[PDB]
Amino acid sequence: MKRGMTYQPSRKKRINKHGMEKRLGTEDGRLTILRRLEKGRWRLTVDMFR
Amino acid sequence: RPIMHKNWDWEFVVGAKAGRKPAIQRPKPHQWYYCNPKYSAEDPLPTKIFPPHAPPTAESLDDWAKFRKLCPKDPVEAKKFRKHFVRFLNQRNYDWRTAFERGLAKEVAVAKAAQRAEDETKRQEAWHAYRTAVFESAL
Amino acid sequence: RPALTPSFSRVSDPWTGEKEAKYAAPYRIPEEVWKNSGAPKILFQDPWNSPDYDEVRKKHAVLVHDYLKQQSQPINVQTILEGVNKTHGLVLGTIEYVTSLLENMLWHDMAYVVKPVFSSPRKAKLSKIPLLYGANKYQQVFRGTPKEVAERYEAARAKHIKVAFTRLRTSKTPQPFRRRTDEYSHVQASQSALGLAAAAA
Amino acid sequence: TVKRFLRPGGWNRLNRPVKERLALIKNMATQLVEKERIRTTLSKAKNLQRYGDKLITLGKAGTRESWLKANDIVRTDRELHKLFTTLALRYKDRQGGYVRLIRAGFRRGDAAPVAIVELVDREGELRQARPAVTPVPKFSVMRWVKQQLDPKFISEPAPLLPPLVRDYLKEQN
Amino acid sequence: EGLEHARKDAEEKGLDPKKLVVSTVYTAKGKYLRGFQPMGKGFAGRKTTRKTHLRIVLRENASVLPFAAQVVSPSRVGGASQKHLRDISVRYTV
RNA sequence: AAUCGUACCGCAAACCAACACAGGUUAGUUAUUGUAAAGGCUGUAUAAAACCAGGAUAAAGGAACUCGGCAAAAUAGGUUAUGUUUUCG
Ligand SMILES: [K+]
Ligand SMILES: [Mg+2]
Ligand SMILES: [Mg+2]
Ligand SMILES: [Mg+2]
Ligand SMILES: [Mg+2]
Repeated sequence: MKRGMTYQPSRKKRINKHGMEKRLGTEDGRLTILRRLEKGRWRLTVDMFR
Repeated sequence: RPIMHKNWDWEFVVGAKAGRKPAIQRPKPHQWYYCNPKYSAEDPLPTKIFPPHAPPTAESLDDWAKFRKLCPKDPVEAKKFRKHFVRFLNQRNYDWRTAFERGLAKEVAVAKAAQRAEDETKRQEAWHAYRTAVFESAL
Repeated sequence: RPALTPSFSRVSDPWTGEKEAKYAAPYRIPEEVWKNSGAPKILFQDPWNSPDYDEVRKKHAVLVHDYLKQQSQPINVQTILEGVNKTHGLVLGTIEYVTSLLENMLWHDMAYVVKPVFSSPRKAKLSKIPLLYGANKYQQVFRGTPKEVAERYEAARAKHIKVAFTRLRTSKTPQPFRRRTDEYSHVQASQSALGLAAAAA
Repeated sequence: TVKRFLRPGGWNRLNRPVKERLALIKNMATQLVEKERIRTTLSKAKNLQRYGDKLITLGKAGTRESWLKANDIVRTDRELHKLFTTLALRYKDRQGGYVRLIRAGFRRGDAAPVAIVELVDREGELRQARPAVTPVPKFSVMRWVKQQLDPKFISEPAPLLPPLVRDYLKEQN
Repeated sequence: EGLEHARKDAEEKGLDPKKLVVSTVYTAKGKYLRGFQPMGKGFAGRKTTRKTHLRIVLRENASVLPFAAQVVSPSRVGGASQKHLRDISVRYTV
């Protein structure tokens, strides 16, 4: 069968799996945020907007 | 306040003329009123939403009053019952348009056929007069 | 307003099987005089159809249908042609035109034909005996004569009862259901007002 | 001249199936009668010239049978009325050659050849066509030859009503 | 267009247009617009639009080839055509 | 009675497939006896090579084809007196 369609977008799934509230809920996620602050990435999470 | 709006720009409705908001191409039921080129802020706002295709006999409809009497007492069945009632209301708007479009097509076809008959009659009458002249000229 | 053929023997009929024109010259002349003279033929005859081609055809069918309803037994096409012309005057010219009208009636079950019985297919094909036609007082939904219609209805009635109970036994609705579609809009309301005005006038 | 092919009738295929091929040629023939001059590609023009000549022949016939055939070709009532009344009288004496074709070079985009198709006797004609009936000198070998071979040669246009029809009407009235 | 532009240039300099000969012509590469087009199975190819410069030089009394083209008149349409006046009675004689 | 959604695409040239991709994509509704209302859409210029692909017709023979009736063709449908086998349906 044709492959290459492994991404099926879903807004609710994206926020629950990779959101800021999720990253701040565990020690390992908090360490991930610090690593991205140290490298100086402009956007920290897929969930961020102004 | 009236129940239904009566002053519509029918050139806009059929599609020959552009609306007051050209960016909207297919108005929703509640967007027809403000897309009308003849919109005026002095006219009172109707108490109900109807499209231009609705018949004047819809002013005596009271749909939510009947729905309350048929309301199931079980909330789980009530939610599904309400969902189908909203589906019924929305579909009724597009039954009117379909009847509107079919009804006008029949009237147009009748008028076009009538014009076709008249044109042929004039052409045949003109030729007959020409034919008569030929015989008269030859004596 | 029937028109005569150039031979002045019959009227031309409005259908694609008519190969004779209508004489329309202001003076009456024999065919032989002007046909071989070399003059343009359009000066003497009209080869085209009338502006009311479709309406005339519908009127002729009604005359044929009404006459059959007045008959009490099946008759031939020749009798139909003579009967209509005698009642109203010279309005039909050939039996082929009447046959074409009858075929339309047969298709929509406004009339029926009585066919003979033959021992072999080849005898039926080669037979030349004329056919007999009747008319239904009202449009039916089955083909054939009233005896055949009754037989067909009986078979249909049995099938309907068979299907309805089979559906009930297999947990289906005995009678199919649909939703009522609203077919009354602003256009229909204006048509009704127009109809009343015409009726009043 | 128009080339003859191996298919039924010897017509062009116009790069189309037979069903679409007939729908196209009927439409163009209707427009030729309406406007009397059209510019198109060489292949469509060659086919239209031969098809157009045969459509005029039906109009000259002026019979019920001819009208039935033409009623399946022409698309508009006004164009069909003109064919039997106006064009029929125009080409009474002309024996063939009612349409002419002149080439006009190549197009711009696809560089296809083009041509102009027109009727051969009217106001606005590109050229002046020869008379429908050729005059014959009174003291020429041509006159003697035609007498020996075809005593019924036509030298001048004939009236709409010949003397025999006129005489009959006079006697009747 | 280049030929016409060059001749206009020659006249401004004071040369006789009736003695001009095409003595030099060549092309030169311009700036290209690069692009890509997809292919089957995830491969890719090039999609380039090319451009070129043209240079023409005209000189007087330069060595020239002897080629010459025959010229004929086009189709005569209008009142200038008189094919309809032909007398066809002569061809019946001997 | 506040607050958020309301444009446009949505079997698709605008979403998932690097593409204007012959692929993938949920629910609700509509005309039509042998047909089919509304609505929607639209192809550089020709032709009388070999060869290739998808169709049509074919004298006499009728599996002689081939690893193999592969492919193609074929009255294909319904009701039967009687007989056979059954775990008796
Ligand atoms: K012909
Ligand atoms: Mg919208
Ligand atoms: Mg890919
Ligand atoms: Mg064979
Ligand atoms: Mg073998």
